[PDB]
Amino acid sequence: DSTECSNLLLQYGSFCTQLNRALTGIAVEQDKNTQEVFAQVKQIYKTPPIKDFGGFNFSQILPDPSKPSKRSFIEDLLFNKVTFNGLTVLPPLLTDEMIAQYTSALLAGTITSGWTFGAGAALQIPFAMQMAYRFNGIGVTQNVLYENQKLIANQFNSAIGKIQDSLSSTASALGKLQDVVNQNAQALNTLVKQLSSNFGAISSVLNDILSRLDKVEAEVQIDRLITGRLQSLQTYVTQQLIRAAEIRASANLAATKMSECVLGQSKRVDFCGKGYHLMSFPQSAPHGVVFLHVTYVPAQEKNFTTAPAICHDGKAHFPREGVFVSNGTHWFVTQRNFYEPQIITTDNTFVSGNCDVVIGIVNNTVYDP
Amino acid sequence: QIDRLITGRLQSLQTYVTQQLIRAAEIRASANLAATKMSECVLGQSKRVDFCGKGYHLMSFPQSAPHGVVFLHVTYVPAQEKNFTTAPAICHDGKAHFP
Amino acid sequence: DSTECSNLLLQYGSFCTQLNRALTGIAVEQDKNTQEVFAQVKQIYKTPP
Amino acid sequence: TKCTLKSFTVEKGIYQTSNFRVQPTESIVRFPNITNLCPFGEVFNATRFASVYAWNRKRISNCVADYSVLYNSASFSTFKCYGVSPTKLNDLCFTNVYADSFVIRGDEVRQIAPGQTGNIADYNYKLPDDFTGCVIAWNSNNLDSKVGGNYNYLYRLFRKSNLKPFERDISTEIYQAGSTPCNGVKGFNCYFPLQSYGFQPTYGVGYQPYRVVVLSFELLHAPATVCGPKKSTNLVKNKCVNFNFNGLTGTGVLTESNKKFLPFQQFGRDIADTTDAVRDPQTLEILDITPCSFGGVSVITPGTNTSNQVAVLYQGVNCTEVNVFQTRAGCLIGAEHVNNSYECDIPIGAGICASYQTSQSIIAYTMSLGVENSVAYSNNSIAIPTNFTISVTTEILPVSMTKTSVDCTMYICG
Amino acid sequence: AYTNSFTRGVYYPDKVFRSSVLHSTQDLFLPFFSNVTWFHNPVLPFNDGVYFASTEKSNIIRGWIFGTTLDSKTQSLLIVNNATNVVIKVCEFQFCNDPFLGVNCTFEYVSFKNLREFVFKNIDGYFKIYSKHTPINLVRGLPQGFSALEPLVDLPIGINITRFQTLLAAYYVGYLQPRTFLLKYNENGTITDAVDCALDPLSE
Ligand SMILES: *[C@@H]1O[C@H](CO)[C@@H](O)[C@H](O)[C@H]1NC(C)=O
Ligand SMILES: *[C@@H]1O[C@H](CO)[C@@H](O)[C@H](O)[C@H]1NC(C)=O
Ligand SMILES: *[C@@H]1O[C@H](CO)[C@@H](O)[C@H](O)[C@H]1NC(C)=O
Ligand SMILES: *[C@@H]1O[C@H](CO)[C@@H](O)[C@H](O)[C@H]1NC(C)=O
Ligand SMILES: *[C@@H]1O[C@H](CO)[C@@H](O)[C@H](O)[C@H]1NC(C)=O
Ligand SMILES: *[C@@H]1O[C@H](CO)[C@@H](O)[C@H](O)[C@H]1NC(C)=O
Ligand SMILES: *[C@@H]1O[C@H](CO)[C@@H](O)[C@H](O)[C@H]1NC(C)=O
Ligand SMILES: *[C@@H]1O[C@H](CO)[C@@H](O)[C@H](O)[C@H]1NC(C)=O
Ligand SMILES: *[C@@H]1O[C@H](CO)[C@@H](O)[C@H](O)[C@H]1NC(C)=O
Ligand SMILES: *[C@@H]1O[C@H](CO)[C@@H](O)[C@H](O)[C@H]1NC(C)=O
Ligand SMILES: *[C@@H]1O[C@H](CO)[C@@H](O)[C@H](O)[C@H]1NC(C)=O
Ligand SMILES: *[C@@H]1O[C@H](CO)[C@@H](O)[C@H](O)[C@H]1NC(C)=O
Repeated sequence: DSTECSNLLLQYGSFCTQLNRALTGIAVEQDKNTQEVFAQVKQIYKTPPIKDFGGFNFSQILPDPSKPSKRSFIEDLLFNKVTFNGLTVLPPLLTDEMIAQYTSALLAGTITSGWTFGAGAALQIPFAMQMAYRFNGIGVTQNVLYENQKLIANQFNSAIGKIQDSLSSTASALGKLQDVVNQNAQALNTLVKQLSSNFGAISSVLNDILSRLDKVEAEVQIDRLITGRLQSLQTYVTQQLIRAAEIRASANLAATKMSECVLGQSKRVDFCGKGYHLMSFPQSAPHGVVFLHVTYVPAQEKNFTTAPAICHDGKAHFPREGVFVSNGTHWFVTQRNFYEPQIITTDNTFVSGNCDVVIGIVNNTVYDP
Repeated sequence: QIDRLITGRLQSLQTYVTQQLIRAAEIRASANLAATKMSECVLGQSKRVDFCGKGYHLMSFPQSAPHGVVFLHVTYVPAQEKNFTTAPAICHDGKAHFP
Repeated sequence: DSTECSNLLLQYGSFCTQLNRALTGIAVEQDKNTQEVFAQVKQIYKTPP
Repeated sequence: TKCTLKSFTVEKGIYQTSNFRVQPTESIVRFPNITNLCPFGEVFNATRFASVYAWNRKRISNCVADYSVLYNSASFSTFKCYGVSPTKLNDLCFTNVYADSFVIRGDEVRQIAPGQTGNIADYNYKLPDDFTGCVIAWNSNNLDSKVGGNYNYLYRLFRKSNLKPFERDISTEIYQAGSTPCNGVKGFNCYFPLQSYGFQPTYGVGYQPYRVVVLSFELLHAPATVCGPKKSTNLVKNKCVNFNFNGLTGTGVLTESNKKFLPFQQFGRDIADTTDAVRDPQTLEILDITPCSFGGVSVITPGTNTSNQVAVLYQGVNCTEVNVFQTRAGCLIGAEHVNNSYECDIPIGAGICASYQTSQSIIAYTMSLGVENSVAYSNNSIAIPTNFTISVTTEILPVSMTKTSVDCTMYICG
Repeated sequence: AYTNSFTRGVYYPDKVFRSSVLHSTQDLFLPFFSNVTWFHNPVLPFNDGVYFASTEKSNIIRGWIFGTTLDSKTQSLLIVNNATNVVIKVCEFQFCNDPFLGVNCTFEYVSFKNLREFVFKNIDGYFKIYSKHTPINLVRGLPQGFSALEPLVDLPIGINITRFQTLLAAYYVGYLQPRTFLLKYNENGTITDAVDCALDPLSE
C-alpha cells in the first residue's frame, strides 16, 4: 500500500492479473476435486433405528448425533490426527459438516442396498445376503458365508476395532494428509519471509528507501524490490500449479476408488486393498478421504495331490467350476478359494473326448446320480 | 533501455511456456483417460462402476468433437422395483438348499 | 566457491534454499516410484530346481 | 466488474474485482516524551561572557535541541539563522553542539554571517562560506559597560593573515610593524594586535556591549549525541491508524494486550517476523498491533444479459468493519438470506451459495446436498426391479490443445 | 588455565518479545562447550567481544578498564562499582598498573553462592553491556544448565577498543565469535534454551 511503488508496478502490465487468475484456477479446482470424490450420490440415504445387520457392527464408522457435528467415531480420530501480507486463505465450498453428510449417505446406501444405489435407485437387501453376493463375487460359494456367518461378523468387528486402536496409537498412516498441510504452510512461510530480502537494494522496507534517497535513485532501488517480490510470487504460483496437479491426480484416484471400491466390488487386483475385495467404507479426513477396504484373505493351507482331468468309461471328465484334489486315498472336487470337498459326479463335471489326449489324467469312479 | 525490454519480454515468454507445459500435462492426463475409455468402454464392456457412465454398462459409441472426444455410454438402469420377503436358504428334507 | 559472489547471493533470501529442497523432492520421489513398482511382493519367492 | 474483465457484457458468476482496505483514521507519533532539552536557555541567562579575542566554545551534548522556540521569539536584540530555513534546523543531528560565545559592540553582530567580512569574522571567529547555525545577541550595557570605560573586552584587528573557518588565536603578543625587533614590549614599530572597546553607559546603541551565542555544530564518526526535537501525539485504541513508536512505523489497529514483555523489550514479533505488539514509550502499557482489515471484493452476478442486479462479498471482513448479511466467507451485501435450501447456482463458501430468483432479486442460502431417503431396510426384505430403462449418457473429454510455435527472437526483438 | 563453558553466555540479540517459538539468528556469541580462561590482574585482548563471569558479592572485583593504550595518551573506558552505584567514564586516566583496595574527557555515565555474568561489545560508536545474576550449588566451574543475559546499556561513547583488564573465589573470561544460534523462547517472552549450529552435526 505505498503509492510510489504502485506506480512502478503498473509498468510491468499484466503480470499481477495472470498471477491472480492462476491462483483462482487452483482455488476452483479444490472445490471440483472435493465434489468429484464425495458428491457421487443424488440422494442422502440414511440408516433405520433397527440396526440388525447379521451381527456386523458399523457403530464405529456410522455417525452418532451426540458428537460435535455428524462425524463417526473414526472420522473424529481422523480429524484429531491431522493438524496476512495481502495473502488470504479461502473456505472450501462444502464444510466438514457437509462432507460428513456425504460420507454418511454413501455408507448408509452401501450397508442397506449394496452396489444397487450406484446403478439406479437404492434397492434394499439384508446385510448377510449382500455379503453372500460379495463372497460369490470372489468365486467363493455363498454357503461358505452362511455356514460361517458369526465367525465372519466377529472377524470383521475385531478388524474395525483394530482400526480405532491403530488410529489412537500411531499417526503415521495420515503422513500423506499431514504432508499436504505442511507443504502449503511451508510455501506461505517462504513467500512471506521473502518480503524481508534486499535483492541487491539498499533496504527491504519501501519507506526506508524513500526516506533516504533522491526520487530517481529511490525509483531504481524500488525496482529491485519489485523484481525480487514479483519473482517471489511467480516462483510460489509455479509451485502451487505443480502441487495442484499432484493433488488432482490423487483426487481423480479417490473419485475412482469411490466409484469402484465403495459403489461396487472392483475385481482389479490390489486396487481396493490387499486380498480379494469384498467392500469398502469411506470416512472423511482433513483435506482427504479414508477408505476402510474389507477383504477376504485366505488362510491355513493344506497340500493336496491334484489332476487336470479324470478318466471314467474311457471318457475324460473336467471339473465344471472347481478343481480336483485327493487326500491321498480318495478323489474329490472342491471350489478353488476354500477347501470344501464333494464327491465327483456326472453333474459336477463335463466330458471332452477320451483318456488319450490329456497329460497327467488319473483314474477314479465318477458317480452317476 | 533494450536490456530492460529483453528482461521483461523474456520473463513474459518463460511464464507462458511454463504454464503451457502444465496445461499440456493436464491435457495428457485427459488424453490417457480418453484412450482408456476408448479401449475399455468402446472396444469392450467394462465391469468398472461409473467408468462408462451411470447404470450397468452395455456399450459406448465414440463421436469426434473439436479438440476432444464424446462417448455416448449406453447403460442398463434397473426400474420399477417391487419389494418382497426373502431368505438366504430353504430347508427341505432337513437339508439347506441355496440358489 | 567465490566468497565475494556468495555474500551477494544471500541477499536474494530463500531463492537458493528452496531449489535445493525442490530437487531433493524430485530425488526422493524416484525411490518412491521404484518401490511402488517392484516392492509389491512380500517375500523373495524362488522357483524349485 | 466490467473493467476487471475488460468487457461490456458479463456472464453469470462470482468475480474478484478489487481489494477492500480499512483506511487510517489519524496519525499517532509516540517518540519518547520530550525530555533532556539542550541547555541553550542556561547560556542565555549566564552572569558573564568571554572577551571576543578569547571567545569560548561552551559544549552541548547528550540532549535534544529545539531551534523553533528560538526563531519564533522576539526575545533577543538580534537573531539570525543560516545555511537552511529556520524550520529545517529542527531536523538536524550532530555529535556535539556549541555555544561559540563572546561580548561585542552592537554594530558588529551583523558581521557574523557565512564567509562574510568584518573585524570579528576575519580576526576573532570565522564562519565558513556555507555555515549552518544561528547567531543570538542581546544588549548588556547594564553590566558590561563601566565609568571611564571597561577595557577588559577586546577584539583582534591586526594579523599577518585572516582567519580560516573556525580558526582561533588568543595571543596578546606584540605586532611587529617594521625592521625594529620588539623584545616583548610596546613601542615604535611594535604595536598591540588587539583593540579594546572601552565600554561606557553613555555610548550610543551601536557602541554599547552585547552578549552573544553562536549556535555552532559538529558531526564526527562518533554518534549524534544531539538532534532536533521529538514530536508527540495522543493515543487511541480499536481504530486503524498510521503509527510510529520511536522509529517503528506502520499502519494498524492498536489494541490492549496481555503479552508478557520483559522491561527492555520494545516490540514483539510472530513466527514470520510480523511485528504485532509494542511498548508505548509515553505510558508503559503493551499494545497488540492487529492488521487493518482488508480482503478481496467479489461481485456476485447473474448474467448481465438478464439483469444489472448484483451482490458483493467482502472476503474475510466482518460487516461491522465494511440487505446486509454476515457469512463465514465474510460480509455479503445486496442478497436476501433465504431459509429454504436449493442446489448451488453461484458458489460462495462454507456451505453458502447464491442465485437470481423470484419480481426477481439475488438470494443467498445454505446449499442442498440432495433429497433425503430412508431406505426400507430390514433383515428379511429385498427389492427387485420388475422393468428397466436403457439410458444413453454423454461424456465429453478434451484430447488436444491448439498446437502453437513461437519465434522468441521475433517476439522479443521484432 | 581453562574450563568448559557448557551452555553459558547467550544474550538477547535484539530488544524484542518472542513467544513459544524458535528463532535463528547470526551475531557475536560465546560458542557452546568453549574453553573459557580461568582466574583466581593481567591485561587481556578484547578480540571481537568479551564474556566475563565471577563468583562475587564483596565488590573486590570493582569493575574493569577497556581501551587501546589503557593510559593517558588518549581516552580510556573506566567502569567502577562503588557498592552504592556504577560509574562509567572515558577520560585519559593514568591510574595504577595493578590497583588494590584499602581494606580531555568526552563522555560520562552513572547507573560465593552468587554467580555474576556479563557480556561486552563495541559497534560503530556504541558500547553494549549485558548481564545476569544467579545462585549456583557447585563449588567452582560454571553451571551446565541454561540461563540468558539481559541488555543493560547502549552507551554512545564513540571510541574503539582492543584490550581490557579487571580492577581488584574465581573469575572466568570467554571470547565471542560470529555464530548462528537457534534461540528457544518460552510462552512468557524469554530465552530458555539454544543450539550452537556449528557445534556438531545434530546441532546443524
Ligand atoms: C507342503 O509340502 C511341502 C513339502 O516339502 C512342505 O515344505 C510344506 O511345508 C507343506 N505345506 C505348505 C502349506 O506348503
Ligand atoms: C480320504 O477321505 C475319505 C472320506 O473323507 C476317508 O474315508 C479316507 O480315510 C481319507 N483318507 C485319508 C488318508 O485321510
Ligand atoms: C510330475 O513331476 C515329476 C518331477 O518333479 C515327474 O517325474 C512326473 O513325471 C510328473 N508327472 C507327470 C504326469 O508327468
Ligand atoms: C488308468 O487305467 C488304464 C486302463 O483302463 C491304464 O492303462 C492306465 O495306466 C491307468 N492310469 C493310471 C495313472 O493308473
Ligand atoms: C513520560 O514518559 C514516562 C514513561 O512512559 C512516564 O512515566 C511519564 O509519566 C511521562 N511524563 C510526562 C510528563 O508525560
Ligand atoms: C442473451 O439473451 C437472449 C434472449 O433472447 C439470447 O438469445 C442470447 O443467446 C443471450 N446471449 C447473448 C450472448 O446475447
Ligand atoms: C463481528 O463483529 C462483532 C462486533 O461486536 C462481534 O460480536 C462478532 O463476533 C464478529 N464476528 C462475526 C462472525 O460476526
Ligand atoms: C430463518 O431461520 C432463522 C434460524 O436459523 C430464524 O431466526 C429466522 O427468523 C428464519 N427466517 C424466516 C424468514 O423464516
Ligand atoms: C415394501 O416397501 C414399502 C415401503 O417401505 C412398505 O410399505 C411395504 O410394507 C413393503 N412390502 C413388502 C411386502 O415388503
Ligand atoms: C416397462 O417400461 C416401459 C417404458 O420404459 C413400458 O412401456 C412397459 O410397458 C413396461 N413393462 C412392464 C412389464 O411394466
Ligand atoms: C579444550 O576443551 C576440551 C573439552 O572441554 C578439554 O578437554 C581440553 O582440556 C581443553 N583444552 C584447552 C587447551 O583448554
Ligand atoms: C508465566 O507467567 C505467569 C504469570 O501469572 C506465571 O504464573 C507462570 O508460572 C509463568 N510460566 C512459567 C512456565 O514460568
